[PDB]
Amino acid sequence: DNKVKVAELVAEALENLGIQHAFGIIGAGNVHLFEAIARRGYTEIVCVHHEQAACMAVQTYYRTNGRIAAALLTTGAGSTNGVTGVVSAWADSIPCIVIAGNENSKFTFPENPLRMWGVQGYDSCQMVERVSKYQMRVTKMERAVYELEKGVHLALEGRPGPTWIEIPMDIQSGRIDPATLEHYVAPPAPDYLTPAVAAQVDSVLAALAKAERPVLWLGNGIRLAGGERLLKPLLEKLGSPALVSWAGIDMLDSSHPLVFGRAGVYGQRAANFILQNSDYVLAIGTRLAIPQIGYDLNELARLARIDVVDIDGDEAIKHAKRTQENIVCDARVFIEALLARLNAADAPAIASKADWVAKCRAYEEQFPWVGAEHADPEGFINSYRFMERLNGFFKDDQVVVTDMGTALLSGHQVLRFKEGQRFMTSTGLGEMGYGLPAALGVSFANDRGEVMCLNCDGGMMMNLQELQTMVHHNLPIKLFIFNNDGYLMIKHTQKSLFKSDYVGTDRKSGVSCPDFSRLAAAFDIPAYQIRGWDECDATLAKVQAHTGPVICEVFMHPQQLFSPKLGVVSRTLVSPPLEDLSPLIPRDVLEQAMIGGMHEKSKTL
Amino acid sequence: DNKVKVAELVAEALENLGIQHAFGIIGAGNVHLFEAIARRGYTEIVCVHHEQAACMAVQTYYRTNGRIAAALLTTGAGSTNGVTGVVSAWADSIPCIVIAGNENSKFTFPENPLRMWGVQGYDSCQMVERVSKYQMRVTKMERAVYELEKGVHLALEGRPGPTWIEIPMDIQSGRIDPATLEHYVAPPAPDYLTPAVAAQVDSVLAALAKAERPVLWLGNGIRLAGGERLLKPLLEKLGSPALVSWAGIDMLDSSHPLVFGRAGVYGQRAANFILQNSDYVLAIGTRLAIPQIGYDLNELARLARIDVVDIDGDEAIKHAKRTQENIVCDARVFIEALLARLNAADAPAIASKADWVAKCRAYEEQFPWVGAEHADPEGFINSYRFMERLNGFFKDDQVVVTDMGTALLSGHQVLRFKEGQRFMTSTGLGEMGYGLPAALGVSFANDRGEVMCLNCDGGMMMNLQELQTMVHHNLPIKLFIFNNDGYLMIKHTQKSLFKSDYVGTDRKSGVSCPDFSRLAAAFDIPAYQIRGWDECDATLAKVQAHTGPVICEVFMHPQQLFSPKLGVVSRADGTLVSPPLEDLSPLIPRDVLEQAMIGGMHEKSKTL
Ligand SMILES: Cc1cc2nc3c(=O)[nH]c(=O)nc-3n(C[C@H](O)[C@H](O)[C@H](O)COP(=O)(O)OP(=O)(O)OC[C@H]3O[C@@H](n4cnc5c(N)ncnc54)[C@H](O)[C@@H]3O)c2cc1C
Ligand SMILES: Cc1cc2nc3c(=O)[nH]c(=O)nc-3n(C[C@H](O)[C@H](O)[C@H](O)COP(=O)(O)OP(=O)(O)OC[C@H]3O[C@@H](n4cnc5c(N)ncnc54)[C@H](O)[C@@H]3O)c2cc1C
Ligand SMILES: Cc1ncc(C[n+]2c([C@@](C)(O)C(=O)O)sc(CCOP(=O)(O)OP(=O)(O)O)c2C)c(N)n1
Ligand SMILES: Cc1ncc(C[n+]2c([C@@](C)(O)C(=O)O)sc(CCOP(=O)(O)OP(=O)(O)O)c2C)c(N)n1
Ligand SMILES: [Mg+2]
Ligand SMILES: [Mg+2]
Repeated sequence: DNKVKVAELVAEALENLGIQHAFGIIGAGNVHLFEAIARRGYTEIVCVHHEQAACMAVQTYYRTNGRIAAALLTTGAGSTNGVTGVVSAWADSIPCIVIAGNENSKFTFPENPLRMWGVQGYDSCQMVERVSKYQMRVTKMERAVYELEKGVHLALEGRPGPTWIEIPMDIQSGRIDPATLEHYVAPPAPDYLTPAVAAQVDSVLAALAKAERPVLWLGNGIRLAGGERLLKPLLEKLGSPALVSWAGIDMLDSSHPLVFGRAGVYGQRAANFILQNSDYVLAIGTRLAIPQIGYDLNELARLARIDVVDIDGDEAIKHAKRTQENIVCDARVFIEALLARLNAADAPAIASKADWVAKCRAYEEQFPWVGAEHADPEGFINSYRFMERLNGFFKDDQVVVTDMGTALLSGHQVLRFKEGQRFMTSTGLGEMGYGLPAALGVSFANDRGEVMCLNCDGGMMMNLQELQTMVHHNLPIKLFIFNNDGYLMIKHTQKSLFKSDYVGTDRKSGVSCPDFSRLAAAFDIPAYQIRGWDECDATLAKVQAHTGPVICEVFMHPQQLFSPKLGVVSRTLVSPPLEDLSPLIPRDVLEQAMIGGMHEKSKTL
Repeated sequence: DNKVKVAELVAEALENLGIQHAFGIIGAGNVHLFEAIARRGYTEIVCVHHEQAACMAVQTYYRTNGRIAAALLTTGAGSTNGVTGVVSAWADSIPCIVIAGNENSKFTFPENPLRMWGVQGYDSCQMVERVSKYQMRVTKMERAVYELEKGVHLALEGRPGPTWIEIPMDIQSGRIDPATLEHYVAPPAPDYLTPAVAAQVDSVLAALAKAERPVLWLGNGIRLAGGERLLKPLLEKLGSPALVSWAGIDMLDSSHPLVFGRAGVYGQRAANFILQNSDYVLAIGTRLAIPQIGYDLNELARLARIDVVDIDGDEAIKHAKRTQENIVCDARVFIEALLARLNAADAPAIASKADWVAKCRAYEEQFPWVGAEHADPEGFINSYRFMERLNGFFKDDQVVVTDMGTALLSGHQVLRFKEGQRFMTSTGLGEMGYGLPAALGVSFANDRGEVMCLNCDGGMMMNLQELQTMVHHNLPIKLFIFNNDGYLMIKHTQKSLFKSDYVGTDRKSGVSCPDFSRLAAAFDIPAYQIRGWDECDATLAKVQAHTGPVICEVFMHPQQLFSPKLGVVSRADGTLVSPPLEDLSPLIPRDVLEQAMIGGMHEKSKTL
């Protein structure tokens, strides 16, 4: 008998695909796959306590060293519990593969008239049909490996994202002759550099050469394309300033002479003035999302031509009313072509941007990222200043992941990163409870390495249960929890709208959180507190020195403002242009800051 | 100048619909609805810490007192987080309504070529298309209330289920002349009792009058139809023994002289023998799911005719190869129709079933629910024996919810209930982490009332965050946690399949759980531990006496068997036989099985 169990061929296929880690929860629907994978000993199965955490962990796992991980979900609630993680990978263009079990294949077909399949199954492929790149239900044993190979390829192809492969129970346990396995062969990669795309590169170079105040907007699509190592030669060979999106912060040293921060709705004052006063904007590998460009294209860089580079055609033209050259090309290939034309013997002459570069620096001097607006309040540490202090304790290869809330905003508006350091979170979907699972994925991607997790009192609750996963594997995760009596981010929203008592956002309005230090002791986790500046530096040094997991509660003002921020101002109400962040600077100052004078909307504020 | 905010109209609608509780989490996508509901003060918003818990709590909220609740979710992950709750209410035919916000309506159209809508939005309606009864996105302000009234009616009509109404932000904050508000008029309620169905009731009454060994199988569909009070007079009038489905345990007093327990793959030995030796089976409001009838229809009640009553046409005929009368009718309407024909003048004479009833009681004397197979394993408390002991501490108005695992299996195989007591869980989907959200639903339904939650160390983790919601509202939830070093249910599964070391099921194999008494202290929750019989009664009396939340860890053997269980029997050379439904493991001696089966035992059981 030359037949082999399908589950064992699946485990073999995982090793040949380089998948060394799998996150998930066991159940009757995937018990065969757990056994075959565990007995083969190549892929380590990380058991979590909510499938949601499994489909989030696989994202930051890949982002760390570029190796895809698998989420291993069982029938029914095992598959539904993973859907949030699938969407956040879909929204952030992060490749991963879900392997979901299900009832016996005799029940699994859409035409089944009953509400549910078999005992507790459903059509998991239909549920993620609009939030994944590919879904398939293996119905023939001989195709199980075919679909896993295809599932992985489509996840990494083009615009990356999650794929969903469902293998019914009886397909896992069947037996076939290994020579009857079908294998998927990937088609040749597309050659983006066509004559058309070449003429677009030539147009960009022309504009770059002539532009007096250029600004490059660089995004995580460059890293997904594997070209972030070309950014230093490119910036210095152009001499042009550069902004980085929140997702692409770690692609360049925040202290590089030509990198001037991050702009947007929660941008940095210095970075917004840089973008809004430019005469040419080249977006590479950045989605130009609403939090990046505001709420009106006619107010975005009103003196500048805007070109875009993006591997997704639909994302590349979504601003075609405002943009000029919409380049559908891989970010790396595009940067190589642009460098190839800069290094050519017949390269055009690049006019000097020295005055512009000098004006950008002046912007950063007039508007420091942590400024007078961030003063401490009434017996509390200002979360922005704490981030500046905490920044001084990063290790040379530090990795930081954040949840939403204070950690997300204070983090991305302040923290600086060097080469070798990483910054990760989920911004496409922006879901609470992404922090802890994000740390798991990084830690396992670096052989149970260290990860700093900037979290919040609210977001900690969504996936609280993953503290047990953390202690179980003794993961060196340094977990900072910003306590502020509930949903501080929503507090500011409902106050701006209604200017009345809080509703469902603090302890008095129905939302409370536990004492996370008492909780840490229950999990055998060493806990600390930071309430003032006296014990700060000594506390930070001890947290960073621990070998295992640590919790460190950071208490802030229950109503601290998030600023700078592009908010609505009451003149009637007005939505100011991108440059006029709140709290509002004096008009005469803004007038001098704007090359062509302030926007009509600002004059009356 | 004479316009009202749409959100304020929605808040007004919820009061007119009698929705007094709404579970959810706030966010940009539904901040206007939170405001408007709270200002009006009619509907209490309960804030949970994972949207999944809001979509589970609305379920057991309804089943308690028959009042629907809302789930209030927000854009993006606020909606995706609730899907699991939607699917369990879909699988258990439990009504409820989800009101989910979303990005501005100019982004929310399926033709949008981008991966996501606006900032963080998606088509929340498409994602639940196949696991909910109705989904609609409100795109005109004037129909916002129309779709809520429609959603609540569709959730409650026919076979109840969840409905999903999505309202973009800008629709919530919009303002309209209230005169322009459209309202939903429900179509006329169907008349199930047509001449064709009336003829099927006659056929059933003919079979019941003639049958010598009849068995009624009563399910939660009866409760959902509002006809549970008709059961006691029906069984007594017919003199027919009756079984109850796991979900419908609390419809009849378990000690009623004609109620003989629960059958299935995890059924009681006596219940299975009663089912498999009958000559007529009348199933009313029960789905006859795989865990109830086994894996072969041809092996189910091999001496009986089987009739089925169910309001879902698709469920009523799914066993049509084997069943005879497939009656598509509301359960209460059917029972009322059968009671009218029973009490009529021309009602046929009901042949005596006294001998069958006696044989049903001999079965229960021969096979008690807690028997020798439930012996304490080597210095531990057997969960089945703990459930029997725990049963005697139930209050008169006790409500018991369970999670999966030991709480589910040992609870539904041992626990007995009387009128006034309720038993709830999620059996359709069978998701871990249902216990705590369930106890919230019941507690708020009964105005912060007391609830006993039978939970497990593994299942406690899926929604551990809801211990905070329990403390924040001082809900008198009595939380029992069965500790057994991980996923005991799965240990048996992989052991029967692979007969090797555990994988992903206990601490040694990658799955551990915290000390829940030490967490309890962290949440300011009193906690007890029951490791042996010696201190057991004194603890249980303490737990029941508490006025606020309490935790009690119950320690069992990390490899205790779950029995009786219809399970596979394996052989040395790789052979395995799936025995018939009556032949539950651990297998009883063949000579005793032969005498218990009327036509002798099944061929499969002879060589076992
Ligand atoms: C409350 C909030 C506030 C925010 N504020 C800001 C802010 O002030 N400033 C800011 O910059 N961001 C901000 N963000 C984040 C921002 O809105 C986006 O979520 C994202 O982080 C922008 O960075 P990105 O374009 O690199 O990421 P992504 O949105 O993931 O962009 C990746 C893009 O690259 C493309 N791509 C993928 N692979 C390739 C490839 N191989 N070749 C070429 N292109 C490829 C993708 O198609 C996509 O268009 C905020 C988010 C939130 C939730
Ligand atoms: C591991 C496991 C083991 C189990 N073991 C057993 C076991 O041994 N024995 C057992 O009995 N159960 C068992 N169950 C539960 C069983 O499989 C079902 O999930 C269910 O609990 C059986 O009860 P029910 O048919 O009343 O519930 P449901 O499945 O909810 O049945 C409701 C039915 O009534 C219909 N209905 C709804 N409203 C109306 C109305 N107004 N009028 C008429 N009909 C209506 C519905 O369409 C549906 O068909 C087990 C579950 C699990 C997860
Ligand atoms: C799962 C889930 N539920 C709700 C939300 C909505 N939501 C937010 C956003 C970013 O999505 C938003 O509305 O802008 S922000 C937010 C509050 C976060 O509170 P935390 O205590 O975690 O952080 P702080 O705001 O720093 O106190 C919530 C509930 C969300 N993002 N994810
Ligand atoms: C969310 C989720 N994830 C996985 C499962 C699978 N699953 C079960 C079933 C019932 O679905 C099954 O497969 O039969 S049972 C089960 C183990 C539950 O372990 P617990 O420690 O809670 O209970 P005991 O088994 O009594 O120890 C798991 C993981 C599940 N039910 N729900
Ligand atoms: Mg908070
Ligand atoms: Mg367990």
